[PDB]
Amino acid sequence: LCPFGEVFNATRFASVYAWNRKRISNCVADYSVLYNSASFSTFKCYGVSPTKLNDLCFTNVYADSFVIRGDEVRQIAPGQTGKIADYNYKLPDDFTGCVIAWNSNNLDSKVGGNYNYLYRLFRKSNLKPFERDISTEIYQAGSTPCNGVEGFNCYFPLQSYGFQGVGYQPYRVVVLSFELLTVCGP
Amino acid sequence: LQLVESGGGWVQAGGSRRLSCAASGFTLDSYAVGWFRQAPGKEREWVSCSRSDGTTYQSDSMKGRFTISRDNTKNTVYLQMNSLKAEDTAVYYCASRRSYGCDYYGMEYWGKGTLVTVS
Ligand SMILES: *[C@@H]1O[C@H](CO)[C@@H](O)[C@H](O)[C@H]1NC(C)=O
Repeated sequence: LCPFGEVFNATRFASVYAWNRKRISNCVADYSVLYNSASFSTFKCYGVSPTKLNDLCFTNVYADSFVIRGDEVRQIAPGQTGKIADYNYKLPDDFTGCVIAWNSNNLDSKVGGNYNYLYRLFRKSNLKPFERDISTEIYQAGSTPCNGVEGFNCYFPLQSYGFQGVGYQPYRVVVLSFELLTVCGP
Repeated sequence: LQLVESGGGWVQAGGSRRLSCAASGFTLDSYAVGWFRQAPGKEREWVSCSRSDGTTYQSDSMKGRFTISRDNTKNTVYLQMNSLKAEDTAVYYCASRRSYGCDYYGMEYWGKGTLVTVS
């Protein structure tokens, strides 16, 4: 019953700084079908056993999705640090859920759709867990104000991925967050 | 918990000098490290940043004369200063924070500084 298809099988994914969230409620999910899928390079769960997922019920499941580099997939995990974890998409230390990643070079790179995926490069502070920042204000690195323009010691905050791997290649990522204060296994 | 600058001293104008920032009490693998400077009577100025992945960005003011670099093995961050002029005279400070990049207002740890005087 759970519409994971719209999430995993969308033709374009979100940029990581503007990561997508879908709320999954009032349905049945067969997690083992996903876990056993040969398509995924990464399928790592935290706070729950991957096999026991079909036995559990949760209040809601949130599916967050985006594209990053293969060598950034390690940052989508509890307790990690780096450009992605700090400034784009942050998991909490006590994360309960699964992180699924697969190579999307043929869809997302210049040999495929040649999509424009971006990331945030500068930020005043690290993101809180599951916080999202889609602002495009000029970032002030020095003491002098930017006044809305990329002048002296001022920087546009986003940059497009090049993808030029596999560490350099685009990976699509789906994070499943399991909220229990509706969505069960078969 | 500690940043210690060294390598300061007297330089002749046009010359070079390399400052070092040694971090102890943590590995800077997850920390941004920045160099700042304060000239007498002036506001503190940002000089450059070495991100936690080794990439860098630096102040337009320096006209590409300084380059920052890091060596996580020695847990040290360097500032290579070239073509020094008299207005580069200042106390140079190393600073860090647990973040990918630096920030002028949000640095979390500071060294005591080291003086660089250009003739
Ligand atoms: C996505 O599409 C493939 C077919 O290419 C299908 O086998 C898979 O089950 C779909 N994923 C989901 C979550 O429905």
